[PDB]
Amino acid sequence: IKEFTRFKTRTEEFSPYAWCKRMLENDPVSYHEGTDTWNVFKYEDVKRVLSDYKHFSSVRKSVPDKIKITEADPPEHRKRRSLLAAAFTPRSLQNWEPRIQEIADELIEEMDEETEIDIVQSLASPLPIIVMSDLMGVPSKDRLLFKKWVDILFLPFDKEKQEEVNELKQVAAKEYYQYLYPIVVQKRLNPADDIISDLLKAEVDGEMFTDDEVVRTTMLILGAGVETTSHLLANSFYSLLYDDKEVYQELHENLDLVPQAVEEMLRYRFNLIKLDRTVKEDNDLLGVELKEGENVVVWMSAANLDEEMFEDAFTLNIHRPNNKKHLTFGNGPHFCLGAPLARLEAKIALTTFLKKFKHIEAVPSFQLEDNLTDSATGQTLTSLPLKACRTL
Ligand code: HEM
Repeated sequence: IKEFTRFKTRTEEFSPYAWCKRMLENDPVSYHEGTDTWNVFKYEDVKRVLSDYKHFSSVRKSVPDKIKITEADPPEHRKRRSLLAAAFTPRSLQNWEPRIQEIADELIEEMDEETEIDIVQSLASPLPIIVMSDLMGVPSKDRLLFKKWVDILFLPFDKEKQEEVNELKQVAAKEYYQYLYPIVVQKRLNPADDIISDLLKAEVDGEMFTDDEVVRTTMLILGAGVETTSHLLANSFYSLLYDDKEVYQELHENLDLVPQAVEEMLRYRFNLIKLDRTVKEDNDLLGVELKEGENVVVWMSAANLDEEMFEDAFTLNIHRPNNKKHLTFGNGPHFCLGAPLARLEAKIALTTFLKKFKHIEAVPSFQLEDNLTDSATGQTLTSLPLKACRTL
């Protein structure tokens, strides 16, 4: 990432609109000598690379093998995805809503009007983690223990840390495994409505998981869904405090708008997300002769800001007809399997908050350049304080 983007400040990277703008207009398909990648930005072209597995492929450049789902095209992808999709059935999802609600209620009841609330510390970070501990079937008594390891492994470093992180991660990995494996063993014998039990009962094309593979699969799932869901929640409150005064009140008066607002956040405020493909059959299609083996990186963050697809692309507009056509969850066969959940967590989180709080206020003293740390998405809020106002 760093070797191509090169932002002078953390604030530039948290809000990279100008950079996306100028790439979309002045360099929509740029080669980069220093990393040996092509770089695609336009919406129609990004969508073509993500979906056309035949010309652009997910095979490229420990994790079970039968579940390296990202790293396979049709037709062997179908096997890997069906295997994992056993834990993400519409039945489970239906059951998850009330359990996601209770957790949201607990966290929001714990916030008080009188003080400044830190949204990252008190909602954006713990909700995805507490949620995933629940849907996994970790006992509530061990929830805080789970959170300790999930933090370290999966939440964007701490603020000040270095390469002794790699050692801290290695330990958390070892302790997580020690902790979870016996729960997997016990759910093999005595199953319940949770991801672990469903992964154990999964059979697809004569493949079943070992207990060890189930454990490593939960790490995959946490690794896919915690940083990302945390980031969406954080940036959703960021946007409500700084991008448009009125949007909060608007949602407060019409709670049926929350899902649209989530979609507009995925479009406009899920910044720097990108994906990788390798070329497997030569083509123009983009308007440059690409050869097999070259690395195409796509920048969905930018695609989501292409004026061709989105009217007033650089403006937070929750009423824009086609917000939901954003590429933040991908497109084509690899479309985020966790989208239903992620959309669900965000709707519940926001809705529950809006029901308790009529107004929110940004703290004048808040310096955005402090309070940002490096991550897989670019930068990410380590803190976000607000003042809020009870009832209606
Ligand atoms: C805001 C939240 C999230 C975003 C923006 C997001 C985004 C994405 C994107 C862009 C991909 C496509 C990867 C590719 O094409 O190479 C993807 C794949 C995936 N995501 Fe997510 N994700 C989110 C949350 C989750 C959650 C919560 C889970 C699981 C609980 C999850 C599980 C997955 C899985 C398994 C895949 C791979 C599916 C496949 O290759 O067939 N994600 N995600």
